[PDB]
Amino acid sequence: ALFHSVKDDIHFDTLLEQAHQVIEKQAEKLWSDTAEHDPGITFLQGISYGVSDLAYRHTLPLKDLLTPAPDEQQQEGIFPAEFGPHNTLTCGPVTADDYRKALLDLHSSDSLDGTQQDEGDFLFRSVQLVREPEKQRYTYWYAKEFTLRGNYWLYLEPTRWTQGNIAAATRQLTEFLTKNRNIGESVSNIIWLQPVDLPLLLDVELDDDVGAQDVPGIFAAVYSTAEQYLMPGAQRYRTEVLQNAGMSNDQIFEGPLLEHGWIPELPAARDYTQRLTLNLSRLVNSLLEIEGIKHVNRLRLDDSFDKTAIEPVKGDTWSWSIKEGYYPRLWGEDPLNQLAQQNGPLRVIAKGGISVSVSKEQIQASLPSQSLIQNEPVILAYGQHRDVGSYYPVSDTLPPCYGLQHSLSESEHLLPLHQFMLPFEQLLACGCQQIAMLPRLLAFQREGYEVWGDQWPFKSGSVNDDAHQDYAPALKDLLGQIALDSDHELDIINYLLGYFGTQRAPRTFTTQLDDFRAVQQGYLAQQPTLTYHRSNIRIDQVSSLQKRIAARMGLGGELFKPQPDLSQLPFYLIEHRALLPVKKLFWQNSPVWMEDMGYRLAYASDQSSLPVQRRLTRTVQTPFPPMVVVGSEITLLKQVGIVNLKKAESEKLYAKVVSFNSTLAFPTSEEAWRYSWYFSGEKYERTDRFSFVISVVVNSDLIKLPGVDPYKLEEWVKETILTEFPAHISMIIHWMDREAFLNFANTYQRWQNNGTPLGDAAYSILESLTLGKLPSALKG
Amino acid sequence: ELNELTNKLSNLVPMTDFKLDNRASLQLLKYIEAYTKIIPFNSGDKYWNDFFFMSGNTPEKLAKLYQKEIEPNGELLPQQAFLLAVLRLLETPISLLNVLPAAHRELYYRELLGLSSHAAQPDQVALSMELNSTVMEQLLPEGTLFEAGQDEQGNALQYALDASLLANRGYISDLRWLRNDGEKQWVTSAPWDLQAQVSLPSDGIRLFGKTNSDQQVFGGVLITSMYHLTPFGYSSDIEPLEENPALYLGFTDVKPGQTLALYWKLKSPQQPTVSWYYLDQHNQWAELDSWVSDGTQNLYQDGTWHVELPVDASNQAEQMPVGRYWLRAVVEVPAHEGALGKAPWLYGLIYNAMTATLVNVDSISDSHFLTPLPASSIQRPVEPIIVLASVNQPWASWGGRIPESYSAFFERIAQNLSHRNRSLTWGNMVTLLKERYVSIFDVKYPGNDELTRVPALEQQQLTVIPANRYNDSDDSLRPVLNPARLQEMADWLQQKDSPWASIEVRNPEYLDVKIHYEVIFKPDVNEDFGYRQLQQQLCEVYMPWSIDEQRPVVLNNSINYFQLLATIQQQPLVERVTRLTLHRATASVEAKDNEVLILVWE
Amino acid sequence: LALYWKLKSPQQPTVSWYYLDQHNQWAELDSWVSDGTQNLYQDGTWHVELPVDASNQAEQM
Repeated sequence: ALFHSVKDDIHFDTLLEQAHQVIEKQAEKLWSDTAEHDPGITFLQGISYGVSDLAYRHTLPLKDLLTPAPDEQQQEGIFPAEFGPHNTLTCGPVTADDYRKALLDLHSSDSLDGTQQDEGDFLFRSVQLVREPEKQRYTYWYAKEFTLRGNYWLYLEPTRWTQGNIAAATRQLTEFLTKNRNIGESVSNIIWLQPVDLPLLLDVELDDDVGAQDVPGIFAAVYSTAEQYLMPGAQRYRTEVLQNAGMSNDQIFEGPLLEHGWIPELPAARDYTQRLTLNLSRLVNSLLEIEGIKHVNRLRLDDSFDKTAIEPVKGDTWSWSIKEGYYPRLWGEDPLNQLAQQNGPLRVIAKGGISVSVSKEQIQASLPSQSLIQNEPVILAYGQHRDVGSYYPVSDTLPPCYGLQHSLSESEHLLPLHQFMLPFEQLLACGCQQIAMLPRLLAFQREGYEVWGDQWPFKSGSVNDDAHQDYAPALKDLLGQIALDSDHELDIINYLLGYFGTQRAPRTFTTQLDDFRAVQQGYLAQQPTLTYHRSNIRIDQVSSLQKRIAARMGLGGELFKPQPDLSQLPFYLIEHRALLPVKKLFWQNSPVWMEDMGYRLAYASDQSSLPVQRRLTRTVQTPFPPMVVVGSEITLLKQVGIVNLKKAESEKLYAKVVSFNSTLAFPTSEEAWRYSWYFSGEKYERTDRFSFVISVVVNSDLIKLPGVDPYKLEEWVKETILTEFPAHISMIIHWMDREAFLNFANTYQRWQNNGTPLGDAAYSILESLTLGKLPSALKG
Repeated sequence: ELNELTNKLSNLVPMTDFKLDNRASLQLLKYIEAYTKIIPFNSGDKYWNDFFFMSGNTPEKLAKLYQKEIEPNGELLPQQAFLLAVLRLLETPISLLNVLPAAHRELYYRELLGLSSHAAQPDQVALSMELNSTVMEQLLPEGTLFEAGQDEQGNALQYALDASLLANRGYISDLRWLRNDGEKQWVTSAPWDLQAQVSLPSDGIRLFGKTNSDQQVFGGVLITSMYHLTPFGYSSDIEPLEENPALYLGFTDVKPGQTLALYWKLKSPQQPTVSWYYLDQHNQWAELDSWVSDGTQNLYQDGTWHVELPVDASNQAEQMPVGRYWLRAVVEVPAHEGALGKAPWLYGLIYNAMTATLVNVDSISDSHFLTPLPASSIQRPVEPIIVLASVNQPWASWGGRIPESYSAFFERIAQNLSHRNRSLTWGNMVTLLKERYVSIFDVKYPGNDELTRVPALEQQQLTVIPANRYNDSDDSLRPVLNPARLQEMADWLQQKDSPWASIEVRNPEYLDVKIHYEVIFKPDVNEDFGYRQLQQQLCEVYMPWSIDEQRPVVLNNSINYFQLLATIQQQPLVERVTRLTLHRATASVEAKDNEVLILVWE
Repeated sequence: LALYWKLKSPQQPTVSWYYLDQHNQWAELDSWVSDGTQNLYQDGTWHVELPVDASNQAEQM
């Protein structure tokens, strides 16, 4: 509704009074007749109506300006469906609390196969994820004791449905944990729980004025409030129910994306590290609540707790403590097994003593039946597309005695007039393009150099085109100066990124400004899915913080393409935690893994050069300290054992190192690659490297540019991406030449196409770092 | 740019800084010059750009006439004044086009994303309410209104009490303590005495401090082995003297049926767990803690607490003055070194007091919420209660915030879409501490070299540096929090972070970098006045947290040698410096990690 | 404290200013003085913040 406030202002009568005041101040002496007759005002009245036409198109409602023409649409409306509140407000599952929000969601109809899509509760009534016990935390030798930091266990309390089919819930959760696997953590051990039937004698006394037909309503009610207290069940309900409530839209979409319901309150599940007390003194008012119930007479158990030694805690009759692994199942196969049979697990007393009962199926009709609800993505639908793009010439609206719609060059005064209207036509034709460019100018999925506009104002059949047909090829080409104004497009991406709190990248010197910009463009389009998955190293897709690192540096790459194509990348993010395995009678025999560290002898570097190098090797470890104390030249013959303790810190790749400890002396110069490397043990720097350490392999051709000072550049490179990394997550980088990068670039993609196996593709990557690998099985 | 429309247009839409068209009027005429030089003026080598810019008129001059940098002369060529009249018309489609990206953003947040803006926050105020001498008791309910004056361009400001106190005649006559500084000698301070008419002095007294009004207890300089002489009078039987500083309050003109309600104004470094005792007729102190319902969190923060004065509490008693009722308060101060481990600061204490919150928050204009309301302002209620003598506020109007402007509402939602209320990265830990906590001046990350050496360091240590508004340790240049609320910032951020991330916040140790500079001044100034004045602005820029009421400005750990030397040169009284002599405890000194530089001048 | 001196001085005397203390020793005040009277040459205003630890009770005065 911008039109009703500006309506007095975008008007012919008020724009003309603006235009006369420019003439009356500046040309009052040379142009003193401004009456309605002269050709000067009629040209102005043609233009000031065209501006009033042009300014009217701005006051259309914003839903109709921003919708594109129906021939070209991205699928859902004005903002793309990735930019809805379901993906822009929700963040990833990182906490143990929203791990619980995500694991509680999983449901039998979400399974891709089986059980005819109608049966099933949610897969888990409660879960508890916690860090694993400290005594067994993937401790490993091969040297001395090294414990893995950062892998947890989860305890699964399954429901009544999934204890019928354990194997169906196992394949669905193992699919889910890879999609939600975080940056340095993984599941090691999954714990399933075992039921204990908790018999629960409770003697209900009923009210005086209940109906006889309301008693199946009672049995369903006393069951339901008994379940939700003993069994902590998460409550889910629709979004629009929360919109009826007082809490805002920021509070609804807080956790991870939940396809089924929203869980704003958690059931506060107790930990499964220790045994768990169940206090039932709170139960009685939850039981006193219902209409026909006036009081309860008993609350006890009939010796069905001794099978797992449930002990009543110190003095109170109501509490019981179930032993380590189990969870309560209070009435297994509930109505037909217990409640209907008139054995009395629950004795209803009505009108003194009449003590009526019910069958199984009668209370299920009065039972509240839940509804399975699915939450569709939120979008803004399109408005009506309005034809703001079409331009009608100002030379049409002039009186026909000026001859602009006359036959061409019949009189000689036609052509100098028809070139005078041309500059004031192209200024108005730029205004009609830029309103039609507004779905293109403000889309989040930008793809173009092209800004304000260069289209010719006249249609090709028109008489106005025929006048300037001699220089229409020259005028269109200077209209292609708009590509020179493409720096302005980088100032809108800085504005559009500012919706999500981040500025654009600074412009560098090694841009390749064509390839720099598409990295800056794809950063905007995929921006909500980048912050939603800040730590999602999914086994096939490109890492979603590898994108977010490269954009903040700004350096070019095809990693913002719609498909990743992991052969050719700028850099690669590998995790050492991904390289560690956990796992006809005695033929398996897993003897050792990761044999010992080592390199291969081509040339030595101690002082940090530009690569801080040797091909098919690494100078990757950062020692100042003691010597490399072995060599393995000729093991095809005798003279074994005598391997030499070499010099402490020497850098030898060329003859500028002309200076020469040494014993058992060596042969050592330039000829035999058959020597190997080692480290002396008296440095004593054996550290834990595999816990939380991401390694980023970088090209050294960025340092190859002159004037670099690689140390001074490295102070800037870790300056920006410091914010991009997590605080616990740790980064060492190793940069090599073009050829050793391309040998890595092949081995990473075959590693990722297989799905991260622990085979020969991973051990080659383990050789490419310092950490050393067992390559002895594939010797040649 | 068209001031007739753009006043009406800027008031409706937020109109942010970014424009879709930065096309200036000088920039437009160069575009129309390259256009017209293609169009051929017929049968001639000269083109149409010679027509539109004819006689001594360049597009830089025509932009000067249009923007009125030159006064408009009466004679301009008519095809040029036709051209300048067109650019006056084309300001109207351009100005409606620049206003649209401000409306595209607001459509995105409110219509699709559903986000709302924060309303105004009412502020509450400490209010002490004394009675007349004519009645003893007077009751006033929840929702009675006090006021002072009126807001500008709007309604009057009303304040309403949240809880219905009943007032009684009486006051805090006496406040005295015993503190145990040394073995076998204890001192007896009397800061507040109404019977000698001496007041609570100097706006705040360090509890258990060196008042110099103390007298040593000569009955207890040697412990008793007189009628059993103890402090403040004779005791009936043996009473212990434990190693705990304790303060005694002297109440007057209160009957044992009545209740007492205090508002304490406190800045305490660490909270002392307190227990409260009252006099009896047997001269034995009894426990009062069942009757106390305190909101001051055992004298941690400022807060109101009301106590019904217990039955059989006696005006006449031994071992204490006989005229006044007495309450005892045992302070368990936690053991810690420095001025951090000392007692609360006690800005003041008022009797018969209860807080009062703002009534109607929507009617009041934004000018009132900018500042706290001034002290001693509300002096009367709205409805005239005749038996009331006076109300007063000694301190005034903490809390309460502005209704959100469209500039600050956009910055708030730009933060929620960046980190999404999970502290996963280093940057997200820096802002998420800074928005919630007002005590934080800044947080600085742990450096560049630290994150790259990393032989599996799980523990990360954010170094927070607070403002001078909220610091517990008595050092202006070195502000420290108490470790209990410092640990509570980690416990807030542990939920947002990964469970494997063991994150805790600390105060950084302060390195002192000294400078010894010589500097020649103006010809007509004394240098000692010139040294001292130059030192204050040098203390301000490189320690911005030290000067009170400063916005948090982001500042690096590094101080540059030359940017220091230039900052000395921009003072108005300096002329020339000779040398600096940077002296870390001559080049630029860069701060090592977990360390913050403080300059020292001797 | 802020004084306005009304002066007709023949020649300007270079003045130094001292204040009392609790130790009964005079200390220098000239760092605190910002005078526009040009060391009592002309009429002019000068304002002095009275220095800290200046004592009402003192000997010799």
